[PDB]
Amino acid sequence: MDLVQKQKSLQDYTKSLFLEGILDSQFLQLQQLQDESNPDFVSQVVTLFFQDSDRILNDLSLSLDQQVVDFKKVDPHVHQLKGSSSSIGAQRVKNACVVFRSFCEQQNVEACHRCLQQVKQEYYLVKNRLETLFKLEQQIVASGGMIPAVEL
Amino acid sequence: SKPKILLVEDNKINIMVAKSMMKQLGHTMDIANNGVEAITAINSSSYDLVLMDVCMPVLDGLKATRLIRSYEETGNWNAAIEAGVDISTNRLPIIAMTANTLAESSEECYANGMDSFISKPVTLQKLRECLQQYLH
Ligand SMILES: [Mg+2]
Repeated sequence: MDLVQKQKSLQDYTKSLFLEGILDSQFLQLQQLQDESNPDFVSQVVTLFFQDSDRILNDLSLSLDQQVVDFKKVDPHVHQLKGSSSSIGAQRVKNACVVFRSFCEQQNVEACHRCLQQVKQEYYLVKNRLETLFKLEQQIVASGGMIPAVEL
Repeated sequence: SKPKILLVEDNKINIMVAKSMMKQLGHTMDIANNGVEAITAINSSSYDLVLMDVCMPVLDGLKATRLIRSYEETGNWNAAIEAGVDISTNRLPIIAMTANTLAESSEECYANGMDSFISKPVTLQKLRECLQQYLH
């Protein structure tokens, strides 16, 4: 319940995500945009990311299960996930999607199944870490503490 | 007379991020989600700047830009009409937003009539650099 240690732990946790490559510097852009004029901005953008990506992953899963795989139906989903991940700084999801697009180009169905599994693993990882980040922030704020603003 | 800006982008996450960045820079934008919507907006308002995503459904930003340039040259939308677009001397600055693929080189943006480009993901500094050159 030490708020100073909670805040230091939150900084260290965030730093770990960058070191591990789960987030890249684009995530910091989002944190920089969150201020008194835009108070829950990061969580709002990330929640939209999860809503959209949940839907894309379910659509992609159906498309790869079909008897004849229509790759013109598949690629736009991989493209959208690549773009969304890039824009919130989910670097490992983005990189998995880059590889996926390569195997979509080559029409390689077995490789695509493997790529889908990898994207899901990376997506669930970054979802877990970001949900936890917001939980830690909310705890501190509800206890009368504060998250210092990213002034980078 | 605040500058009028049009953002053309199909990805909703990309829109939310670009909107907040532009707001912090002191600007609001109209939003179009594909090239047809861009042409509809451009036909009905006079913009000072257009930020044009390259890859979009229905009509992509490269074709949309060519059609807008044809309109600027001839004074009508007949190129757009022939290309299937439904439609009811002051050159628009059009800035591509590109996605790091072979299908989106800067030279290709230029070859379809775009003036400049920003490499995605959009950042505050990339937008700032662009606005300081193209908005007065
Ligand atoms: Mg697009």
